[PDB]
Amino acid sequence: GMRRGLVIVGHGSQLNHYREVMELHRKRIEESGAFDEVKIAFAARKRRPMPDEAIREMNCDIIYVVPLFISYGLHVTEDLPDLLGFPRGRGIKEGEFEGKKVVICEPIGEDYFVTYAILNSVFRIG
Amino acid sequence: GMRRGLVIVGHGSQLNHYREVMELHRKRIEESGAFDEVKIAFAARKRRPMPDEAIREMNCDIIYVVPLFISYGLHVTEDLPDLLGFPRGRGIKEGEFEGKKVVICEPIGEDYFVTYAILNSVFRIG
Repeated sequence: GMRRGLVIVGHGSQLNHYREVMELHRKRIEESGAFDEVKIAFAARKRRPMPDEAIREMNCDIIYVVPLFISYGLHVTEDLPDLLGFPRGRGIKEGEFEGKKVVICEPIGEDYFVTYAILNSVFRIG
Repeated sequence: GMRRGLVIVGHGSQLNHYREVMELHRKRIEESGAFDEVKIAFAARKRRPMPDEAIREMNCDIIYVVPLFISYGLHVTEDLPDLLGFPRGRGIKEGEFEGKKVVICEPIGEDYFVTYAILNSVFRIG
């Protein structure tokens, strides 16, 4: 019967446009219907919600956690897994949090879609 | 007769995987043939090359400068234009540097391709 959620995870920036860009993706994805619930969270102290707080609040059966990061920085290999009780390091990680299935995905930076975002900053199609 | 170049501009991170991701995009784009010359540069003191140094070295007639940034941080609205002698703030900027036509493009963060990079971290197509 699986309800599927997505948590998009950023860093500690409190620049207003950073928050607005995270929300822009979250809203676009929510509207798409690709998932049952889409939330943003931050892998940083004194920011809210943190990824553990966001997953606790979500009633989905399986939750994918995507690091909105260009590179494998310490937020991705250490902080985000520590906060969720998951193994440190790189790669996809499957596990549980409070009975919920959770899959921590890879950061987005090496995707061909980031290569194409770079080209589209020039081409401006769409 | 225009030779066209691309400079992909990052921040001051010296994490090795950050450098490797910038090179990954640079190489993919070079191989594509989309431009005559593709270089990386960094909008940060004590990093090399800076965007002014990279544009001086390039013999292209027109050079597009793409900020590999999620948001309009100070690197994008202040540092990168200061280094090139261009107006501060947001948006596309057309101008010259040492006789070369230079267009500073918008950061990549709001592109639909970043939305799709986020989905593809889940879907892993390709």
